[PDB]
Amino acid sequence: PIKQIFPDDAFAETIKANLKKKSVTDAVTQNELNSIDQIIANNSDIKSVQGIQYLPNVRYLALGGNKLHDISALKELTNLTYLTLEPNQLQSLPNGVFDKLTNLKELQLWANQLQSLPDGVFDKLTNLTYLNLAFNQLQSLPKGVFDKLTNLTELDLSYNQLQSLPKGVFDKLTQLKDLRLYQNQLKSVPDGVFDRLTSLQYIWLHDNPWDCTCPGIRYLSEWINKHSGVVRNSAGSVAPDSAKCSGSGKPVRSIICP
Amino acid sequence: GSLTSSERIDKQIRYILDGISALRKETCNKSNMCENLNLPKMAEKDGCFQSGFNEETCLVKIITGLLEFEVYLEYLQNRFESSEEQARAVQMSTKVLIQFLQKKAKNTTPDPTTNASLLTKLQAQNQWLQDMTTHLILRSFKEFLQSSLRALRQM
Repeated sequence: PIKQIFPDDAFAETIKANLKKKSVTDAVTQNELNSIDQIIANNSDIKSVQGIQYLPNVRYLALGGNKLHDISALKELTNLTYLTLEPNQLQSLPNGVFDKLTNLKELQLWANQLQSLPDGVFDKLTNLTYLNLAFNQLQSLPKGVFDKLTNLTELDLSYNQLQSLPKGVFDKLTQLKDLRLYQNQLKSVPDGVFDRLTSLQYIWLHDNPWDCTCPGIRYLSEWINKHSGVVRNSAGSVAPDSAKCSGSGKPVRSIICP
Repeated sequence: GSLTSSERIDKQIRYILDGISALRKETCNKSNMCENLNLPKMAEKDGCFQSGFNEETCLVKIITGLLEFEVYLEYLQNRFESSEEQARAVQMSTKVLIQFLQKKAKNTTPDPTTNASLLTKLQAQNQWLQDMTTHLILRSFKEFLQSSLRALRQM
């Protein structure tokens, strides 16, 4: 019966509802299990997804909530294409969680009590077109963190506490069109940081306390002037002036160095 | 994706709700107001409840109300001292939100001029009124989001 296969109480209700069953004590066929390809269970009371490994064809998964820590059983869903993972209280990603999930296109990972991303964590996800690591409370990114993600067209790093970016962080992302850095603590970026992004259509830089002392601000200031169309406001509209210096409130791109 | 986009909106609303809750705390810590304005409200006719559900008319209403809340959100700037970064974040994340809802849709804005003078009219009032306006914005923007959240979860 379902409750045997899926020992977590809330995860058993998710599956029961997913299959149109009458109780968590109902038996399930090999057909029913074989044919679930989408599970929707964000903001749930699930603590463990043990049993999920009996659901080989899940392509679409949304999973998350206050009580969740045990996601070890995700590792062998080699068909997972779209994954949204929100373990509110979780502190450590299990060693190599994403290593066998190479068909992943879209990954949203919102795990705010985690604070540090382990290096290598995204190295096997070469088919990612879209990565969202908003709402974590990241103070820094590890070096090389996005390097294998050659196929990314959308990357969202907003609502973090990023104080600086690693030199070269976006250097391998030549297909990137959309890059979100708003609502962090950027004082600056490294010289060259956007130079390789020749496909960039949209960037958002507003709601960072930028430091506008010369000569440091030079690169960013000139960058914003020379891609005045890419730079967008919160309403998605063109707004080169949305990037603003702390204290003073001047537009970053209004700063000209000797 | 569809599940990706929908998760991403769910998430954005929840972040705004947390914020509102912060401003709430800070405000009725002064007013004790937690128990005319014509603030956007969900009615059964809008298609957002489980009895009378309709994706298309619900979604139009969500987006129209949010766009009407904006001037009330502008009112909210600098009426908060310990929770001001949030006051600002709430204003700014509502914009992002409206932008996500527009990509989701198929087919009506407020006039800036009414809004410029409605805003000076609210800012002109006495301190008790000022706080009473705040508690009602917060309260009704909250109920509005919650209602929007439950319905989007079924679209």
